[PDB]
Amino acid sequence: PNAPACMERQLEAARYRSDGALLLGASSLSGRCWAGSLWLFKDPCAAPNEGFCSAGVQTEAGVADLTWVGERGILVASDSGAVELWELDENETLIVSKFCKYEHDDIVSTVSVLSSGTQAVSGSKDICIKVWDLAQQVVLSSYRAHAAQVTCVAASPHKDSVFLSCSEDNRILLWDTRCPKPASQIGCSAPGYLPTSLAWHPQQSEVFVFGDENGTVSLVDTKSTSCVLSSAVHSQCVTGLVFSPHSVPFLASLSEDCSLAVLDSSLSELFRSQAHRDFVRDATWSPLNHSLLTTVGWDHQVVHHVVPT
Amino acid sequence: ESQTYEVFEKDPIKYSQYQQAIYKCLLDRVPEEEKDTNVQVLMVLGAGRGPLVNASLRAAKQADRRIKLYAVEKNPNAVVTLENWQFEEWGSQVTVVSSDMREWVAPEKADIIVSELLGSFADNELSPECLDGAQHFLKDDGVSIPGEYTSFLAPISSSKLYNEVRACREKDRDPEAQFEMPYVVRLHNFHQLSAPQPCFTFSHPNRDPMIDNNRYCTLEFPVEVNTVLHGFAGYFETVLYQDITLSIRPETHSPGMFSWFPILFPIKQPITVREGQTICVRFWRCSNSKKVWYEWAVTAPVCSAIHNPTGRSYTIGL
Amino acid sequence: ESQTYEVFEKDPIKYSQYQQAIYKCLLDRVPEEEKDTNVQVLMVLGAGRGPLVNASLRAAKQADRRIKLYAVEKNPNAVVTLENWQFEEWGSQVTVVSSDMREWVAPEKADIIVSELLGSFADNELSPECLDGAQHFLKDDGVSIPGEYTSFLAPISSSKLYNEVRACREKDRDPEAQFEMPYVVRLHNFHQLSAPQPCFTFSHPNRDPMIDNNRYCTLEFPVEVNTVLHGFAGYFETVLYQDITLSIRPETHSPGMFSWFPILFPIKQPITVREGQTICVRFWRCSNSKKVWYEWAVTAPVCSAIHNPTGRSYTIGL
Amino acid sequence: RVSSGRDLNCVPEIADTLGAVAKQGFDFLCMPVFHPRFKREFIQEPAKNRPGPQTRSDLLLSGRDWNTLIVGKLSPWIRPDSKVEKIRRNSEAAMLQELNFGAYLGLPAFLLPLNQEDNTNLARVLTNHIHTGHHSSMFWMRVPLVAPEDLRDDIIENAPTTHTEEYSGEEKTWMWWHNFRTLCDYSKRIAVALEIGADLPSNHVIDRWLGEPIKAAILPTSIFLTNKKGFPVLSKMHQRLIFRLLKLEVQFIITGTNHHSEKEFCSYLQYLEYLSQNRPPPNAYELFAKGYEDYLQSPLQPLMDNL
Ligand SMILES: Nc1ncnc2c1ncn2[C@@H]1O[C@H](C[C@@H](N)CC[C@H](N)C(=O)O)[C@@H](O)[C@H]1O
Ligand SMILES: Nc1ncnc2c1ncn2[C@@H]1O[C@H](C[C@@H](N)CC[C@H](N)C(=O)O)[C@@H](O)[C@H]1O
Repeated sequence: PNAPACMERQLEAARYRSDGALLLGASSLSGRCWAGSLWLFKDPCAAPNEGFCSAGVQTEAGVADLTWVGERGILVASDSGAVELWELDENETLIVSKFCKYEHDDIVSTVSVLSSGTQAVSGSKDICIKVWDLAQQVVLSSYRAHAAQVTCVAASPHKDSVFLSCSEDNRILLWDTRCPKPASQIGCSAPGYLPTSLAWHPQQSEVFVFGDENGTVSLVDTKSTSCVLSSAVHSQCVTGLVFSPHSVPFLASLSEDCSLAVLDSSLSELFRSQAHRDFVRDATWSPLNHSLLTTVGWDHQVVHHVVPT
Repeated sequence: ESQTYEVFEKDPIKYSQYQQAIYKCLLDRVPEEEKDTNVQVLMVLGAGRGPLVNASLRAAKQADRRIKLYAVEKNPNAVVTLENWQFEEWGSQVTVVSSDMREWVAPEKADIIVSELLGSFADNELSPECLDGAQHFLKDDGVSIPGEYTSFLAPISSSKLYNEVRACREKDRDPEAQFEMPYVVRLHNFHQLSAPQPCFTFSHPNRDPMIDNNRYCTLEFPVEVNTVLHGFAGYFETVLYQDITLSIRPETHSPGMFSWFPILFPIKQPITVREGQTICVRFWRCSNSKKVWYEWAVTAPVCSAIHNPTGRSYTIGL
Repeated sequence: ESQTYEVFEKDPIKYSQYQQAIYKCLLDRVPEEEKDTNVQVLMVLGAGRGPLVNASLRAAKQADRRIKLYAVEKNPNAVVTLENWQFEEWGSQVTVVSSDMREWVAPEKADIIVSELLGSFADNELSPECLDGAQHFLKDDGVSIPGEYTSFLAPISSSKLYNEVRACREKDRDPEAQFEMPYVVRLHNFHQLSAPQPCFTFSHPNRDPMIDNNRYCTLEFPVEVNTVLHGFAGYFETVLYQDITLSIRPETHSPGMFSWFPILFPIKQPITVREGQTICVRFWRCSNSKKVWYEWAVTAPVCSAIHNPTGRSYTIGL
Repeated sequence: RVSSGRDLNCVPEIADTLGAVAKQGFDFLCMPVFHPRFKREFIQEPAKNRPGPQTRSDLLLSGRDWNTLIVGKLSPWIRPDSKVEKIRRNSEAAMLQELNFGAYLGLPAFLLPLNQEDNTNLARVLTNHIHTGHHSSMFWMRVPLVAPEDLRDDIIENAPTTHTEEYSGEEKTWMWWHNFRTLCDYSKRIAVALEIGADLPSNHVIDRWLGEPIKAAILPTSIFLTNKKGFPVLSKMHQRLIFRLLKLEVQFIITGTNHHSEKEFCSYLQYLEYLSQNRPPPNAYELFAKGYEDYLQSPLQPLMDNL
């Protein structure tokens, strides 16, 4: 279907756009060739079958992370050190390269689109955080705030100059591009276990959740009583954290322990799935049916979960 | 290492012999009427980088028979070579197993077990122990390729090699340890004092209740010249299948086969031998829970000390 | 040897503690109503010359409960002592088993497993490995006596002991091997530089899927005096059952118990320590297919070399 | 002459990557032997039973190319000194798996990073690997001149960079190297791959590396300035250090992406080769003593012995 004959075993990302079409990211993390691919599935039940996709393209290196840019844009964090922008054509049958800018000195590990949707933030193993102008195809700001690999970058839902970043230097940084010294270290009470994932609350402007290398999920309020509230959700590191599209949002947590967990507002477990035979890499809630949740793993499984709301 | 496997693969004579032995065995197990109706379970035990897997495939195609291959390999590094070959070329026909053949829980029983676990003194890479462990997953009527191997010894005179061995004295170890261990060596400046005689023999499968791989052998070497005994040269011979053999024994040496150089068992003190006298040597294959080793001694014309008692200088890890 | 068992048996405190622990466990498994209606399967694993068998019998008689004893012993020499005791005194109540507890195929499952496989540094006689093998034939609700053990370490200053260790240099081995191995020693002329802290802990039964007896522990010893570090003194503590314990840790030392002297982990080079400084030491319990060993290093105030890497100087045979 | 190598953490196809690198003028390639993102599980089900080959086949290159053109790299997720026990255990198993694969390939050198103060368990795992068989391959310890915590931008308002001169603190990376080699009991197979930063440390910090076994110098593309013509160049201070490193005859490693995009990547190496060509010549003594550098001899006794 004008796309690559085979999609790579290690599925890295799953993201639903407004209409319900599924965007997939994959890398070959073994064998002769270590490359990647991007796929669109208007029928998400057909995923990961290559002959039943709406669109498909081969990237030169692996896909560490990706994000939708509006309704036709695909922003990619590459192993090459490049931040890539891809665009679905008029018919939405071809994924075409807009830009591929090699700005990072190591693997681009994390990418997030800012509130405006005209600017993006990238994090890398090169220890830098970059602010990008998507229209001008340039780096606006380069920040070396961390002292180790940058694990996660999460742009604020509504504040365009605000974003969160976490690193292997045990720092969780709150950013505000408006300040002369834009970063502020959010003290996780003492040293502790490294932060691995971040998710801004969709309603409470100064609230966010963060996952660690030990499997604990913690709930933070930027302006609260110093210490937070936590739950030991996983046996291994919390890879990702995704909030549901509901008025009262539920939080999906995915781990290297090969399980999925769905929690409530007070971090208590409602759903648990051991469907995956390898690492759970991404999670995306259906925009059409809010009780549905799709997960992708390194086991090459696209699993659709029926969450009990 | 990858380079060690690459140099084993440079010997075509070896695999052409293995292919021929597998081909011949396939025709004896499946008659022309059952040609493409019966599928033979073939297990390559210690598959390496896969040349024996390819030899088994070339043999099944030339015999026009059906085979289901298993490639057992303990070395995880070699498993990477195997799993890449499997995916790219072999397909579902070949099942790559990353396991010690002794520890492996087989899904099916085997018709033929193919292996190349032989050293310069045949059994010194512990082919007997390895194949004994794997014996359980072979069908009653099952064939082992190789079916048999025999080590051979001959007394040698060589003042150069005696000097070379002596020069292996190392700090932090018995000052005579170097004489109590074999050396793989392309013997050049030497003299064979008598004809090679068989030492230890192993047969596969081992159809006996109390299986014992321990051995004690006495060899009497008639010497027709005046000379000095400096050690014993070791060789081997193997029967892959029927008349298909491989040999490093000089008189019967497989032409163009450079996969094995001879072995040398030194003696701590040179022994004078007169014409008409017999050299008498005793060799023992020993073992415990964790190790296997050789012990040896010269009893005629004069005695030597028992070399490598309890494997104090040289052992083969199980 | 027979004399080694005879000196273990000279310590009454040890067996009176074991008897008491068995007695207490018997009352918790069998209530007064089921008194002489239910028979408890008790297995003495590493029964020796039988003092633990007699302790288990004294305990069953004092508790007024019914027991069926198994006496497992690998040492064939000790088996002769056992089989003679069995025939002359014990009778059919005691079943003498000449086997390694890890290899033994049990006819019944056990309610209680009693053992004394502890060294001066608790786990150094490989009690964990041995009991892990034997774990399968213990009933789900089954009790292991001892249930727990913990090793302890403390930094020591002793120029006499440093000189004693140094004097253990031997020919035919690494000239510093003597510093890379523990010594059982009744420490006399020494100075403890800080309080003992727990090092490695083991619990029986081991209710976890991926059982790992390997360990890595970091210990920080605050030093309130100026001094020289020459090694580390090792002790242990064990919980036989509930509050019934045995200890060689000096502060909690079981009164009148002389079955274990302390252990000494030397360091190749003496380390100067100033008042107010912390001594930081790292200990590792390592293992492979055939051996178990300790590795250790001092990282504060200055670094030492990693002592006994790969068990090159000292190993415990599996 | 100057021996040079290219450092990458992205090799989609090994054959063309090597080829492209050779075409740039480089003598060798520093690359991962396993995918840097391909985290592996050794204990827990179901992830421990992950199939397929664990990495690319050794058959992709000739034995000579593995032995002469490839320097191996430890995966960035391998953390033997993690405070998490599960991470520590998988990292021990992964470190051994990677170091053993490099041995299988017959790689001439293998890179390991000293990026923190505590590398005790990394040291233990490496000493056990050194004492397991032969003693050929080199181990290049990647240690920076200036710690990453000491070169971060002063952009965190509630955690400012220390403006107090800490003489001993500026020398923290040497003690990270020193502690590690002391622990590994001065193994001849353990050397320094010294990473040069944007801002050079104080002379005392540089002088500490005098006498240390430096076998490689890592030059990031980000430390280069741009001249009038738009080509990558170095500060006079940086040039001074390169000249000192050329006296030690180290191998130079170029890491990072192209930051001078209008030019070819080989321009970074062309500059390095120019500094190598424009270095002071050897005097009569330096010409005579050539080949005798750190070569130990017995002092001569013309009274007791006849020369
Ligand atoms: N018990 C064992 N389990 C599995 N493989 C074994 C065992 N013992 C030895 N091997 C393997 O057997 C192979 C022996 C090789 N010398 C021969 C490899 C291959 N047949 C060739 O001719 O290249 C090695 O790859 C060993 O790792
Ligand atoms: N795996 C094993 N299988 C059987 N017995 C063992 C095993 N390991 C150690 N033993 C025996 O356990 C005993 C340990 C003794 N130090 C104690 C003997 C006895 N409990 C006493 O206090 O005298 C020895 O007799 C060992 O032979």
